[PDB]
Amino acid sequence: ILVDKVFYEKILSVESFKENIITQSAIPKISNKEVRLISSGSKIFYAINNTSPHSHVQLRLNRFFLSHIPLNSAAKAFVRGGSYLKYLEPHIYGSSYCRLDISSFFNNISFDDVKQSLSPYIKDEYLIGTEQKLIDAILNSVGYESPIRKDKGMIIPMGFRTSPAISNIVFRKMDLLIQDFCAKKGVIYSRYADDMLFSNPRESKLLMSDYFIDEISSLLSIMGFNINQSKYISREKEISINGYVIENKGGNGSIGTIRLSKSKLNTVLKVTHALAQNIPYKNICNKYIKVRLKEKNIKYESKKDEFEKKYYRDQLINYLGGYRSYLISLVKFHSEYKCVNSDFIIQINGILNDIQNHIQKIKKNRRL
Amino acid sequence: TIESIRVKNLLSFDDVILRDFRDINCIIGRNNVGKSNLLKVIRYFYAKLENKKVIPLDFHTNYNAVGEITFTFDTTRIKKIVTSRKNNGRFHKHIYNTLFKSSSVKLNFEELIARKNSTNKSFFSLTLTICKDDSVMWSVDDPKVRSLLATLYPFLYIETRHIDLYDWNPIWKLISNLNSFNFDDVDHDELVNFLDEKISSRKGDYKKYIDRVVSVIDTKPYTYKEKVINYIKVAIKGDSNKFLETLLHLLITLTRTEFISPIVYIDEPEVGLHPKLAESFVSNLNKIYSKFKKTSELSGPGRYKTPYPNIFYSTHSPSILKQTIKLFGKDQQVLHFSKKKDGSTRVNKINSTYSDERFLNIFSDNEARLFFSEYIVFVEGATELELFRNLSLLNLYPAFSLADIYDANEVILANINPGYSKASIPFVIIKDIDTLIDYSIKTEKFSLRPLFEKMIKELTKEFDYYDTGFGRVRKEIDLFSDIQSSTKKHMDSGLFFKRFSLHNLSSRINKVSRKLNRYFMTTTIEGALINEQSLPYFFNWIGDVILTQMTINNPNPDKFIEAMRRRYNIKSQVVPLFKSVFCIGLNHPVYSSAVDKQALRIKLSFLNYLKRKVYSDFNNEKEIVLALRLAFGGKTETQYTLDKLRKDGEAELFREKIKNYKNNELFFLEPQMTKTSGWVTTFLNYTIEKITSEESDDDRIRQKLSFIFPEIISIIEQASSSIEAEESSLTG
Amino acid sequence: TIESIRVKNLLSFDDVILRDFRDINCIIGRNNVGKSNLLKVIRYFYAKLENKKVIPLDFHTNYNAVGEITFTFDTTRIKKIVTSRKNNGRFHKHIYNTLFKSSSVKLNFEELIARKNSTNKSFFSLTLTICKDDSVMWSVDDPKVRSLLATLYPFLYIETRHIDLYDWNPIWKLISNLNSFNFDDVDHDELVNFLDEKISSRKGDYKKYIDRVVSVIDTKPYTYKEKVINYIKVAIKGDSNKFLETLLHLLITLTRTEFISPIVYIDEPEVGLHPKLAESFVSNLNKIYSKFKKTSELSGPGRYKTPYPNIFYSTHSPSILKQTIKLFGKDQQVLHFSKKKDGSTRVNKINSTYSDERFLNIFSDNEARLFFSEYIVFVEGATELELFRNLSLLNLYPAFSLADIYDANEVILANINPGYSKASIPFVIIKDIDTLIDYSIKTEKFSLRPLFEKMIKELTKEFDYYDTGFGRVRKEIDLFSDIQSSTKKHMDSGLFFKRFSLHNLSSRINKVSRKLNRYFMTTTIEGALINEQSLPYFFNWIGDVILTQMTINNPNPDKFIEAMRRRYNIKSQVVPLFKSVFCIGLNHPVYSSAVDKQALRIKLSFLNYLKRKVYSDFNNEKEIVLALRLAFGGKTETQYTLDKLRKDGEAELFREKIKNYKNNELFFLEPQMTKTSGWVTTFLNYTIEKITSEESDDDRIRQKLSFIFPEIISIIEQASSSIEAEESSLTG
DNA sequence: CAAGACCAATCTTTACACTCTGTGAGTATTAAAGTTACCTATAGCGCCAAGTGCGCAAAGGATGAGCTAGTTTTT
Repeated sequence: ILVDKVFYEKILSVESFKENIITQSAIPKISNKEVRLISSGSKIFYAINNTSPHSHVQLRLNRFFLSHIPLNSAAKAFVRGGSYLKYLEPHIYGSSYCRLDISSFFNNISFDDVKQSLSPYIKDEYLIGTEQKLIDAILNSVGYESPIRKDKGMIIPMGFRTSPAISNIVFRKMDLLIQDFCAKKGVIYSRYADDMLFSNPRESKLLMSDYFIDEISSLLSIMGFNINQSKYISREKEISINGYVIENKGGNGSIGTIRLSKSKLNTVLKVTHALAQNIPYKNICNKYIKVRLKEKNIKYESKKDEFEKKYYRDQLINYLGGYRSYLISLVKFHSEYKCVNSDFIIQINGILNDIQNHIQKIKKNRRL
Repeated sequence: TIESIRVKNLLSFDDVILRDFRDINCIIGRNNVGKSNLLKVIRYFYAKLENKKVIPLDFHTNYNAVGEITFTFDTTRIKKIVTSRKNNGRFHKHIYNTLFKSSSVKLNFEELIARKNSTNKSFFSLTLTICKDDSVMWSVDDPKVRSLLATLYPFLYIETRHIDLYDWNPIWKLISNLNSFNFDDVDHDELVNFLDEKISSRKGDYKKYIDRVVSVIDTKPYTYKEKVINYIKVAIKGDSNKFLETLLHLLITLTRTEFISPIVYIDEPEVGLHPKLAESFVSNLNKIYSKFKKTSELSGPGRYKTPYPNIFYSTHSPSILKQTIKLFGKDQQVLHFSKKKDGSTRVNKINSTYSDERFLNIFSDNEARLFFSEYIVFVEGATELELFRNLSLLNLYPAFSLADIYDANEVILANINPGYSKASIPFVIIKDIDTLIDYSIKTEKFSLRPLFEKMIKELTKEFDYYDTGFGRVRKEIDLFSDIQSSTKKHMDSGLFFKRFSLHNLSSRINKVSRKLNRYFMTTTIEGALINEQSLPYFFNWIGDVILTQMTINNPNPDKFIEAMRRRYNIKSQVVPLFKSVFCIGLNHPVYSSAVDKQALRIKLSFLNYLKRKVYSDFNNEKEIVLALRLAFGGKTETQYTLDKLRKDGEAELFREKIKNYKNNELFFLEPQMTKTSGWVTTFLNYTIEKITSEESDDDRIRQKLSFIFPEIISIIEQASSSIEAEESSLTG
Repeated sequence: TIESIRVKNLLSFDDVILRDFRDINCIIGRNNVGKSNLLKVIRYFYAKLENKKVIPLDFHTNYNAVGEITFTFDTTRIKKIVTSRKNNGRFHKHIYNTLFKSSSVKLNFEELIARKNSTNKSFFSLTLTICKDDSVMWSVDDPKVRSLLATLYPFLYIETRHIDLYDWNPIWKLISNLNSFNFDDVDHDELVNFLDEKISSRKGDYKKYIDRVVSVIDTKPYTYKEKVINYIKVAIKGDSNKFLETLLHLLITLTRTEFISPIVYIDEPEVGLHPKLAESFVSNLNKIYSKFKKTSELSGPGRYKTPYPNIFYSTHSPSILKQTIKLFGKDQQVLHFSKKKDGSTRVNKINSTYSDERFLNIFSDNEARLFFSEYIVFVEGATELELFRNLSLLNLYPAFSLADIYDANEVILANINPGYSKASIPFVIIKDIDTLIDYSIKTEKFSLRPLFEKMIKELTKEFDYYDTGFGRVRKEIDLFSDIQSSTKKHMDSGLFFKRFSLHNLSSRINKVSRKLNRYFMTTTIEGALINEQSLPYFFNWIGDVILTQMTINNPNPDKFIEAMRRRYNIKSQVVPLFKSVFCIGLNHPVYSSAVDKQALRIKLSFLNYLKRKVYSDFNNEKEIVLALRLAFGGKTETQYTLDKLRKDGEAELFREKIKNYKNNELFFLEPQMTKTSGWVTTFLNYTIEKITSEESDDDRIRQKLSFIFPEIISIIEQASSSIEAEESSLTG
């Protein structure tokens, strides 16, 4: 695609910035008054006001501009049709497994690289007189000046909406270089967000050597990215990644298996046991699911109250339905790729039957 | 043996996977490029297995750096054969050195027992990677494994269009590969001595001749394959469709006492063949297949339990597909390729197994033709076929001519199951509102048929979380349950509706059921054919029928006309004169000028009389339309037909008036009153001719057709819009 | 514009004449050798027209000494053009001196005027004779005539199986020979000067470059055709199915302003094509054909009255034939080749023009498939299709599988008209005896249907002389006419016949109507399926249905069975227990050993009860067969069904007993009791499997099937004998 | 800490300037026709003005109603 001057007027800015073209005034940047500082742990999330000119521009950019630029197949995140299961599937054919993590992936993206990457897809011209360019006007809606580090310029906040697409587009040459490096070594490589998974099917100690991590660091140093040494994992014949266990011993042409550990399914089993033990819903939605109805918003517009038994019940039903959908997704992945252990299939079938029976019992009790 | 083929980023494939291979796998579609690319991928993989230097394949996109081809072999029979204590040959022990030894020495004593449960399957995976710099890499770095896999699972490709009938190399290769004899034990000297003793006037004469020939023909020595070919030729007695049949029969027969399972690909087996010839070819293949089957009571010598080889064939003929579906049944599958929105080959499975035996027995060419379509319109009655297949109507809409219209029943729809093949073959099911709601005259309440209940149950999905655009639809579902009683009032003695128009209910039902690919017409097809805006055209068509079809029964027209005018009254007794003078005949002779004028005057008088009678006996332009619609076997408003009213015993006056009109002036239309008579085609042709005579431009005629016929034109426009939206995918 | 082609004693022809050519002539058949021979004959004739040295063709038999090829050209338009006083040119006068000069100077002043200048069609006949000594002779000894005929009626041949897309020689040949421009007026020097002026930095550089190039590349000068091709190529802006489409479109377009009428032959237009592609090809050809038509009101610029060229098709695809029949209509014909008894090619015309618009619009692939058949069986109902298309039944008779069965009504049969192509496609029409004779209960007399009267009239032959053996037919016709009253007596209250048996009359009418390719069955299909000899097999099938399909509705079988045994009596209340315990289900669960034993005991008790009631209520064992074949929508003896008897108000006791049996005990069989349900296929498969298990030899099982089912086996045997009689002729 | 390995495509080709019409020794030297491009864009829910909006989220009758929202990963 090639966005021109007319495209920004009839597609990208239909009613939010239409008054800044006839007036011949430059499009302003995002001020500090239009963003929040939501914090969770040692992370900062930059939110944006819903009633802002830039939010609709971001929506239009995501739907019409940042959805046609080609990507690399090694990226399994923030794309149409990607999933974590597709991120773990290709490595069932390997015997050695290695994992790497990128440190501060969204904070180390230089805005110059973003400007250069989107340059071929936007023509070189002037939007508002001989004062502002189209590329700069578009970039003013996808960047924010961090007040925490005044020395730094304009960065890509984590909490915006166009950030994942920009991260995928910018981190494309690195994916190509890493894939080319791994192809010559016979190593399967996949990437999800900023986590890289490497699999070796042959019997070798390449993934357990410092040479591999040194080469990956050298490749990443072109864009200034770094990998933290606190999340370096390298194992053989089995690996656990956030409860997903991939196992393959293999001597020649062997196919591994993917399952989920019991620690991954501990919470749902506890919820099922509590529900079958006639535990009241008050101590189930607050102890296991961790969903609470705060007194600051307990029907702020209604003094009738006496609706807790419905709110908690429907929240529990939503939780069980979501977990059932997750298990159904796993079953569909097994059906389409056939890389799940049979005993785990039996276990998840039993769990699904139990969950469905509990949902039916909850509905019947609510009716009665 | 091969159970999975996966291609990533090669030619026209982004990520394609093929599994579940039957014995008679069949491939159909409109994107021949995809089939050619699949054949190229398979041939490239098998050429690289044999260590041959070939050009690497191209990439789909240059934003990647690798191209993967993955093959999975079901090494179950070989594992059982080799790991048996009764087998101690060199070949078995060699096989248990590169296939089942590396993966077994790493196990322990608790899983080896679990791997011998007589119900598990052993798989071997081989992956080929092509790099950006035209480099080839393998997951297994051992040429011995590749050679063994190639010699255990050979691949045979047959081209039927450009075939040389004078070359028998595939036959000789198949014979040489499928042998159980060691030809090296034959002594050349002993055979030469035997031949020399057989033909000799003196001892030692053929040997001298052979030696003299060899002394000057000195070339490279025979290879083993050449020797076995010569022995087979000296042992046998003799050297397009026949070649392929011989290949298939020989492959089936020879692969009965050996553990080698080849894979054969056949391209266009029906090139230059009569349809009966193709049917006979498939039938002969099926008979050969069934002759060597040992299942249940069928036993004895000559019957085996050895698995059959997999056969792939691509065809463009419905006859071969029909024969394969009817004969093989459970042992076949149908693959459909198509494309994508951006452009990329797909692979889908089309349902071809039918539980009903009647459907398989009455399987014909229309069912097979349904496979080779890009848009299917399912209808129930035979009038929809007559309306949607009109040649004149389809001339103005060159987008609906690409669809196929099929008469389908409920059981036929269940057997076909179009839902399984939805992304490959889009379809629409057109029904009537009668199948959902039933109305009664005595008790003024609606009732829901079981089909409506089934649709409601399917729409009502439980075990779900909350969605913004999900509750409202459910509310409508609840409203449908509220139509369980839905007391309403009917005027004109159960003939019309005072309120509660069915148009809004039908629109809501259509909006709900658009997700299930269904459309419910407000009325019958003939209801859309004749309406308030088409009555002048119907009257003009009736007048044209009177003017043209009616002829004088007597050979002399002038004398007969004069006698009947002097016998019967021209005004009061016009009906008996018309009955006794004009008759329907295929031939329309031309009479004299005076006779033609008299006939025209009589016809005009009859037309005026009938027009006045129909305008006076019936009130407003709403009862004549209903009378005509009910006359041609139909129903209106109350969903009651003319025959159903008589059974229910209602509207005596209306039925008596209709019966009087049928046994009176409108007596020449009685043959056309019956269903499936042919009045739809004639009316459509006359209307099209009239409109194209009145209006010149090709857009004004379509606009006037839309004005006259809103419903059928709306259906055609919707189907055309869907086809155009999905045209870029289902097009070669 | 050729009218007649005659071949005598050449290749595989004895005396073959082809005439009445249309624009869209289509050639189909099984004998491809005949088509190849016809193509070779045409090519040989046109090569000898242009004075080319080719090998003479072979003789069919050596007991003759000559082989003749005769061609007739319709030289009517050219005569009108030349003989006009308005045209004064060299070519017109030369054509007159070559063609119409000799034949016109031998006529007086009376035949020329008012006898050959009004509507006459002029013909030119050319004969080529091949002698025994490979000598070639012409009927006209003038090379100029042959050259003019060749240049006025060119012949083009297209082969699509082996076609090179990189060669455009036919396109340039068509373009060069269909232009009205003289290219000799374009001087080389002025064009070179123009090109030099257009592109030059110094004057004369391009001319000097061209001269230097020519001085080195000096070869033979351009011919006229090469010059015109180069001019066309420099004028235009650019250069399997697409090539054929372009050729046809150019041929149609360029001939609208010329008096040259080419003849085109195309072989296999559908090779390697999707059915939709072939349909689109035919549709585009028809649209381009109709674009340039100026008939009646259709006038204006761009529309002409020039005749279109002749096109011949050689196809094996029903789709192309269907499209050609539907679109072109009266401007097409279908040819069938076949063979003879001793071996010789024939040519016949198959009817393809229909006067019914509904039939043309509803035309589908089955009608086209009827063309590609060697034996057609026409039936009325849908049960005949289910009976004659059974796979197991056809497995034992590998001679009826070569015939195709079609459902046709009287109007469909009239439109198809199978009698026209009787010698090419043998056919048999199977009907029931009810279509000829109608019986009544209130009035004790038979009646004859109009079809019987039409058959009698056709059989009756006035204007004839005496012939031995023809008086028997007249006597039979007189007896059929006089049997109009045929007073008889019916016993069992209008249910049976005293002594008629409906068998002698059926045999006599079959013998009479065998000459018209008709067969009247004594009873209906269901009557032949279940007869007095098939009661044990029908009872066994019912018992198997009870054993298999009936399952426990309750999820827990043991508790439900125990409760119903302790609640309902096992002997007196067996029917309510069976109704409330066992239900028909697609899935059959497996129960415990005790539960299975209890279910088997209950089923055996139910079977014993039903058989005892059946044998007690009815005694003669024939009323059992009557009730069985009447409950399955059938009529017997008196030709009466349930509805007909109820309307007639006869046999109240029998109807009440049947209703009690249906609504009391056989409630589970009811769904498999309506027409077109599927019981025929299941019963046939079960019977065939049982007999196969009992008897191993094919002869034994065939004999047992003949004994059990006499009528259908007799029909199959007669059809097989008819096919075997004509197998040699209708097989390539 | 610092490091060689820094994507694909950006529309596609094709081609001497001169004064001399056969020859050219810059301190840092592509570009103009032809020929296709192509995106492409529209209502929680209902209502009346029929999409460009307005109102409401209690019926209803123009601002009491009343009211929540799934799992996992990245992070």
